[PDB]
Amino acid sequence: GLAAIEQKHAAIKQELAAIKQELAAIKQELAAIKWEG
Amino acid sequence: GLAAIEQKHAAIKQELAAIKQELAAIKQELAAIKWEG
Amino acid sequence: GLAAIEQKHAAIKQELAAIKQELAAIKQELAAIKWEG
Amino acid sequence: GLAAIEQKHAAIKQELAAIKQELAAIKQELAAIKWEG
Ligand SMILES: [Cu+2]
Repeated sequence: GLAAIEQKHAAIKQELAAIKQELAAIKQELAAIKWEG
Repeated sequence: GLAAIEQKHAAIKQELAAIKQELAAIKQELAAIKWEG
Repeated sequence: GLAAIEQKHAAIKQELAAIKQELAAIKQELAAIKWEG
Repeated sequence: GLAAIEQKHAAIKQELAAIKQELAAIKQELAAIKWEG
């Protein structure tokens, strides 16, 4: 019921936060590559 | 339940938007790398 | 309710599929940058 | 309940996993760029 839905929504949100963090890291790495190259 | 199916998905909506912004930022860096050849 | 849940889940899926597609485009652009250097 | 909600969020789980795979792929390209300087 609600509780199972709430768990899945929480798991989704966590995975999305992880994706955003990984993207922010990739962006910073590209800024580094831009300056060295 | 209605709250969760809209708000909670509310959290998911906001993380999706954050990811889309990061993707736009990454594309900006790639364009700048490609510009400098 | 049911079709409305299906609405938000379809909207999420579509945004996720768009994110995945832009990432696969980003991977290709990086692979080219790699093969240039 | 905790039966119908599964297939409900299955498409999203699969997209998340596909996104995570593309992130891994992007990081592979970034590591190879960094390797060659
Ligand atoms: Cu949901």
